[PDB]
This record gives sequence, C-alpha cells and structure tokens, in this order.
Amino acid sequence: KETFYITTPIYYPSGNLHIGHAYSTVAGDVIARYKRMQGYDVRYLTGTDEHGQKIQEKAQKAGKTEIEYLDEMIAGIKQLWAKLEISNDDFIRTTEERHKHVVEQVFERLLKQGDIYLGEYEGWYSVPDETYYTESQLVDPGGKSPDSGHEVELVKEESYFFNISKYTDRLLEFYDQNPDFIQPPSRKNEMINNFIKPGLADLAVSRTSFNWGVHVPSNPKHVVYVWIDALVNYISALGYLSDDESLFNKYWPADIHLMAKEIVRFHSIIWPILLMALDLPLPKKVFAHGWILMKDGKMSKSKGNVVDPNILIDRYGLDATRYYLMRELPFGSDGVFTPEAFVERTNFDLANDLGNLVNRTISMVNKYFDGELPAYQGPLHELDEEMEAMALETVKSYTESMESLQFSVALSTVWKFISRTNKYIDETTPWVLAKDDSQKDMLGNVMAHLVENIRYAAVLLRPFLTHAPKEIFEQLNINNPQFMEFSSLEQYGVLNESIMVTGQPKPIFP
Ligand SMILES: Nc1ncnc2c1ncn2[C@@H]1O[C@H](COP(=O)(O)OP(=O)(O)OP(=O)(O)O)[C@@H](O)[C@H]1O
Repeated sequence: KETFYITTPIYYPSGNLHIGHAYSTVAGDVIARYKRMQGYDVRYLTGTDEHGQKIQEKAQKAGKTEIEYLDEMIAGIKQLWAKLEISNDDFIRTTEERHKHVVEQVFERLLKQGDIYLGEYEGWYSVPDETYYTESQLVDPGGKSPDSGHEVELVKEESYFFNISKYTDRLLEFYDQNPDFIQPPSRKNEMINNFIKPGLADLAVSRTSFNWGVHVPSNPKHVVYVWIDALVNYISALGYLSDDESLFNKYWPADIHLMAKEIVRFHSIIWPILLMALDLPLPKKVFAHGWILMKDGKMSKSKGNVVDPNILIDRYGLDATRYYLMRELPFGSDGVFTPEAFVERTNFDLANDLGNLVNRTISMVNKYFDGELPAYQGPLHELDEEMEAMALETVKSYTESMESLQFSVALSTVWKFISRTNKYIDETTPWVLAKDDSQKDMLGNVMAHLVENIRYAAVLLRPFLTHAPKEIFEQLNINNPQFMEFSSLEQYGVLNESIMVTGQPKPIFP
C-alpha cells in the first residue's frame, strides 16, 4: 500500500490550547482518516514545542519549575485530543531523548560541515512587537519601533550562525520544480519580502542568555534555538539518525505539513534549507490555514482572548464541535467565532437536515414495510437517474475539495445532497404511493433511494464525525464494513438484498 504522512505544528504549551489549535489538529485528523479510507498507509503526528525562553517564562509566570509545569500542561493537551478522538499515531515531545539526541546530532553535523560558525548577534528587540530590528530601522534613536511606538531593548549575546544563502539556487530551483508547494495559493503571499534574491543573512540558530533547551554537545553554554529544535520533530519522531530508521524511510518525505499562515515562511525557507544541509528529501506540500479571530484580533494563548474547546465539547458534544470548526471556518481565510453561528450549525445542519432525514426515512420504512427495506432494483422513479448522477458528482466534487483541503466546501457540497434527499421525500410523496397497493414497488424503490442517499452522506462524513455516521449505520442496520468505505460509493445501488432497519429509532442528534 502507498504511504501518506501528515503533521500538525508542535504547539507551544505556554497556556491552554484554544479552538484555533483544535481546528489545526481536527483538520489534520480529517485528512488522516480520509486517507486511511482511500487505502493509504497513514502516519499522523502532533506534539509539543517544550523548549525556549518563552516556556521558561511561562513556567516562571505560573511560579513553577520547567518539567513540572510541562507535565501538567502536556496531560491536558493529550486529554483534549482524547476528547476530540484524534487518530494521531504518535505524540512527539521535544523534551524526549529520542528528539533531543537527533537535534544534538544534526547540530554537530552542521558544525562538522562548516555550515554553522560561532559569533555574536547584536540587535534591537521590541518587547511589545516581538520582532528584532537593526539600528537603521529604529525611529528617533536606544530608539523606537517602526511598527509600533514602544522603545526597544538592546540584545547582545553569543550565538551560532547558519550559512543559508549558499542553498539559494537549489531553493529557487525547488520552487520552479514544485510551483504548487505552498497551498492554498494565497499563502505564498507570506513569502513577500523573503530576502532570497537580495541575499539571505546568516540565521542565528543558538542562544546563550537562557539555558532551557537542547544543549550543544560541543559548547553546552549554547542552547539550540527554538525553531531548528522544533522543526526537527517531523523527522526525529520517525527515528532519523537512530538505530531503527524504518519509519523515516517508510514515511519521509511528508505529504503535508499542516499549519496556520504565520509559520509558512519558517516551513518554506528554513526547513527545506536545513533538509538540504542534511541531504534529505524535501516535503511534498505545505498546507496553511487562516486564523480564528475574536473581537480583538487573532485568538492567542498568551493573550487569553480565547474559546476553550472543552467548553464546546462538554456542552454540545464532539460532532457539533468538529463540524462547526470545519464547516464555519474555511481553510483559505480568517473567521470570527460567535456562539450564534455555533448553535445554528448544530441545530440546522446536523439536527434538522441530517437528523430529520434519518428519522423520516426509518419512520416510513417501519410504517409501510414493518421495518423490512425492499432491495435496490434500479432508478425506477423518473427523478432517480438525475439524483443518482448527483450522488456520483457529490463524491467527485467532495474529492476535489478534500485533495485541496477546502473542508467547508466539501461539507457544503455534502449538505446540498442531504437537502435534495429531504426534497426527494416531498416530491415523491411516499404516503400517497402507500395508499395504492399497485404502487408498492415504487414505494419500495423510493425508500431504497432514501437509505442509499443517507449511506452516501454517512460514508462521506466518517472523516469529519466519529459518532453520528456510526449511529446511522446501526439504525439502518448496515453491518458490512464494505458498505462503509469510499469504494462502495463508486456505483449507486449497494443494498440489493432486503434489510431490517431498527424498531426503536433514537435521535442521531449530532
Ligand atoms: N487563532 C488561531 N487560528 C488557527 N490556528 C491557530 C490559532 N492559534 C494557533 N493556531 C495553531 O497553532 C499554531 C501556532 O501554535 P502556537 O503554539 O504559537 O500558539 P499561539 O496561540 O499561536 O501562540 P501565542 O502563544 O503566542 O499566542 C498555528 O500555526 C496554528 O496551527
């Protein structure tokens, strides 16, 4: 079987994870499940970026040691992914020796090759802006930020520097060979002012001002700078430079690195250059989504302008939480959270459109045939040929949207099919057919189309929702695992033996 490897970013446990982090991890989970259903050998990784001054500060901020603070935070994150039913195959932590050893190895290798050299970084850090500046960029100079008005802090410390400019021609050559590397196309607007043409400055890849992180074996006063440390997670979790590299050679290069837009530059410039320096294959694709916003900007874990996903899961359930994120907030833009939109998505799309349809269909199969669904014969009603064609086009359109990670467009397309199946009841009028004994076949045909239409939706929603499709298969009494796969949607009319549906149809209530 063909392999597929997808990653989220390793999240910085500086606070509790909000719904933006949930979107990222659910989005990657949707693809993982989707790819497993297509017949790929999938590995899906997530994790925690546990080193840095920022973690060292947040442990200070919560008046506590480094490793005690983290253990408590990592427990909460694993509990969240458990509650979200994320099908991640592994959880990488940068504090683990399996990661650390590889970072140490990589860093000493770059040292041996001459790629890195000892020096001093001198610059101007704006405390509010969280961005470094040169002295010429300062306003009223020891000066003000050009972006804001806050005066800057002078930062001088020993640092290793990585000669990245020599990989410029190979990087530009890689972009030419892989013009669709960054998806969606709007996200390579993050590559504006990239400095590749005029010349990339040597990157400061270690700190001496703090001591929390991966220490450089040659010079332990230095700690490896957080971004090269963090990016190693994608290859270290597969056992790169360990005594078993079987996962690395099976899954690398990664098919998708998933993220939000603000780390496209890091994943598109620094990460391929690092891989080039190790003579490793480059990632296939970078998929970057937008931000969930509030009323004071992007949802931020250090700021606290957040919605806790535990609140949404506890109150409304898992399916409503997962559906809302994927449907309401498109991959290719930013989006505002509101409690209004959440209940509308929950009640109108899930409980009504899908939930009514299932209840209506089972109620009529119980009423007219005593639960005994007649087998699919063919498109016997005059509308069936178009509707069966629509079902096939729904799967094809769904596929196109899913391959480009347009999750809201895929779900929107699925919901047009669900709505049309509700309208199919209205315009066929089974209750009227049921009065005439001579129309029993047509009535059977109509019920058969309703059940098959529902099965199409349920299969397509398996990557998105973990409970409701399973609940739908149980009530309709589709036990065969074959009828739950994508391949069974390739031709309409799967159920050609009669089926007994449930006698006590409960609400699906997704
Ligand atoms: N508002 C958001 N919308 C979507 N994704 C988000 C959001 N915030 C964080 N993420 C996800 O987390 C990744 C960034 O992880 P990070 O660890 O920095 O959390 P943070 O909230 O961005 O940081 P900070 O702690 O500085 O606010 C993004 O690339 C994205 O995957």
